[PDB]
Amino acid sequence: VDFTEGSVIGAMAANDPSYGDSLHLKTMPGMVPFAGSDTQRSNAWSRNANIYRGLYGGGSYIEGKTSSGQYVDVIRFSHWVKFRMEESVFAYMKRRSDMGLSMKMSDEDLPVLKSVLMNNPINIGIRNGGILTGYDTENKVSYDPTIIIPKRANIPTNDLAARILRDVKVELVYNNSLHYVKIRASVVLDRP
Amino acid sequence: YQDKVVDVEVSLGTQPIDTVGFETPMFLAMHGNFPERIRFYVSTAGMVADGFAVGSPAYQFATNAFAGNFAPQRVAIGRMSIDSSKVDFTGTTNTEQVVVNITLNKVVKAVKINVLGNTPAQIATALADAVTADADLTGKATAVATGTYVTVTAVSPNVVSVGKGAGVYKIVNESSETVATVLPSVIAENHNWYFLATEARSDADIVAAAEFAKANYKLHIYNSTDVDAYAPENSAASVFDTLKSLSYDSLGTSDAGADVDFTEGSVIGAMAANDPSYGDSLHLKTMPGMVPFAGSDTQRSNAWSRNANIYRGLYGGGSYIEGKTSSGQYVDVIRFSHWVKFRMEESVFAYMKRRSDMGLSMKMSDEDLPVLKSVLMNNPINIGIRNGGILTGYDTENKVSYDPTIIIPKRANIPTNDLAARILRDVKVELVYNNSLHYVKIRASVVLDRP
Amino acid sequence: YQDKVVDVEVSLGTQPIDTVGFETPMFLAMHGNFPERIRFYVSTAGMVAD
Amino acid sequence: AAAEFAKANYKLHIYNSTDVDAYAPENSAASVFDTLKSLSYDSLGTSDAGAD
Amino acid sequence: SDEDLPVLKSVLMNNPINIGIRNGGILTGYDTENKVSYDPTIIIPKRANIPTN
Amino acid sequence: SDEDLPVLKSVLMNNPINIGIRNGGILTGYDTENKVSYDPTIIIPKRANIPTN
Repeated sequence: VDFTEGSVIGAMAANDPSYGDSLHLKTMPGMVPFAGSDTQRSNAWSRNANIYRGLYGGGSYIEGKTSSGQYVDVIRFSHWVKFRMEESVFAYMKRRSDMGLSMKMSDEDLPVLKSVLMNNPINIGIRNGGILTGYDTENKVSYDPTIIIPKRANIPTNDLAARILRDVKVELVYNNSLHYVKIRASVVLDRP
Repeated sequence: YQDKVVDVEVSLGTQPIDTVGFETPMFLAMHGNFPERIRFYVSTAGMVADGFAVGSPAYQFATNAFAGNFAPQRVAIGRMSIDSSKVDFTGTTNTEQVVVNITLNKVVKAVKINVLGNTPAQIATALADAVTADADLTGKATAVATGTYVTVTAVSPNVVSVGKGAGVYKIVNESSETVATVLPSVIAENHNWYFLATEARSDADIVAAAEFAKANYKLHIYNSTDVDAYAPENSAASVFDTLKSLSYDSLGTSDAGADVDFTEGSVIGAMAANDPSYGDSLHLKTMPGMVPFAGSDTQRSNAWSRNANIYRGLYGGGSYIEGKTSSGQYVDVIRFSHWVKFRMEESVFAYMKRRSDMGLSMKMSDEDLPVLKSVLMNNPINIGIRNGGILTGYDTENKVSYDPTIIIPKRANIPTNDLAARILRDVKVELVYNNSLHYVKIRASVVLDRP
Repeated sequence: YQDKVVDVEVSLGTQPIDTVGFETPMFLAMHGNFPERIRFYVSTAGMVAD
Repeated sequence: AAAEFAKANYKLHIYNSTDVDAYAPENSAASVFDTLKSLSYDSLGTSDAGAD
Repeated sequence: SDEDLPVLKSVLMNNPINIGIRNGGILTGYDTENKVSYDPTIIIPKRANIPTN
Repeated sequence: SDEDLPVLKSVLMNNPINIGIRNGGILTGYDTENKVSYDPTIIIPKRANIPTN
């Protein structure tokens, strides 16, 4: 009747993927709160059919799940990172090549790619909170992004002849937003 | 491509949120004055407008509730279908003008009977004759005398309300419904009340009310004239014993006028306007409208054994004794627990929603989870501490700490599947309630010298 | 599946417990003044009433 | 329609109504006010007798 | 706001309380020997202490 | 609570004890030579010392 599809888009369209902001509780002007019993709300959730439910008077979305089960924001972030690594690397190569001085496959020049990737996608994600970072002192786990680039001596000779580098690897830790909370309280009269 | 030289986003994180209020009581009366199931009133003058007869059960409850020191801002009245009103003189003795107030279609009249020594049957017959001989009641109401009581019925669609005047007697109303079958509709229509009181006086009506009140986070209050309330220690026959055996949480008291004045309102009027954050017990608060308990020492112990609270006179004045539910715990503890539960839930949800309305949603990282600590420390816990409800401080001598403690896990400790589902579980909190003082004992001594 | 955005449990560890008291004596007299088997008094004026 | 247009184009909508249902019991959910609240639109409304 | 809530103190200090004090209805003054204070006191919270809701 | 129980000390010090001292019924003062104290003493336990029941 109203094609509320627009309402769903209107809540996340202008929010850049770098934030990783889920659709959990964002209000959706134009949509009517779901009316149904408890059983229906579980039946719909079982099929990943998202539901707009009213809470504390107001109307709030419930969750963003695709048909495959993964949250929408993860998919959006993956597309964003893929495209803006591709574009960044290609643009850097072209801009160097337009001044002579082309990129050269030597130990003294390959590490430059690390700065380029650390700039643009990864740093933008970190500053906006999309990508987790930091080191835990107690559990001794590291969350910082890591980039691996081989040295010239490790590249097979035929790859040097064809001028093709393959084995670049990267790792990221996405920052999951919070959806549900459970609390345990207690009341006591004294303490040993 | 872009279409604006300058673009500005604006997001408002000021969304209000619905909240629960622990003030407004309810009284579930029998009548047909209004069609809906609940009505709210701010004074008895409003009730008299709708056609409630002066001295009627609802009017008595409202007056007692409003007369208190901490009277609630406004009270709510239920509705059950009325069938007939029963006026009982059984076991009573009268010597002066007996007066009964009858209100019909917003018309007020007072029936007067001149009692000489007349037996109850004579008074009942005279009242029936007087009612039947009234010009404005023929064809609208009917009264039939029998035994020691007179039954009054309204000819539909007329509305009749009966209330007390001078004299010794009681009003009993029948109904084609029952509290158990009526309560769900009332709560369905409007859920803005916390104290539940009922006009139905007999046993099962109280048991069902207590069960429903416990199920839906409401506090049940009732009074009873059962002489068995203070029977010997082995009676195990009054309503109080049955409620205690079931471990239900209801507040009960033994009073003589509970079937005449419905003093339930008086009990509510002493704590209704006092916020739960104070944890102020009902021990010594005076209760206008209640008559001090009259009985021997044995009866005062028998009643206390069953958790049937007693209103006792002391040093001339009248003071309540203690607030104990049927389960043995003090009422203020229950009220405080409900308050803290609801205003932690609301606070956390409101914070999450307000953050989520500006993007920047809450994220499960070590640099953002501790924020929950500030939110909980604000609102419930700090409000409790400032008002004295929650104990705080550190003892230097015994080296015990009384401050509230909050525990929140780090990201590395959360299981991976919980991260995938985005669900945090193991938050824990501890509080030390501040017990008020009920009894004191002192040892004095007189000496002539000291080594 | 879960049905609440926030859920809170509250438990009360303030349950009182019955206790014995080593004060009140008993005197087992012979009479028929009252029907029950025991009566408590706080003064002789109460006894004279019965 | 006026409320939707006002929200779309950064205008503030103001209206009055004599609907007796505006203050019906808590479960009426039949007046214009209920419909507007359900849609989360931003309009200012008031109940008055002379609005018509 | 913290810069405007304290105004309520002046309003209450005027009208009821001051009228009572001047007419003798309300006690006031400080005792030097026993060090007890009889003056009226008014408490108003700051903005930071009010719960967000 | 530890911050409110000591109030009982002021109440008892007022009314009976102080009235007795002022009227001479109750002895008071400290002897410098024999080092004996005659002042009334009041003892009140702290919360931590009260049994839980």
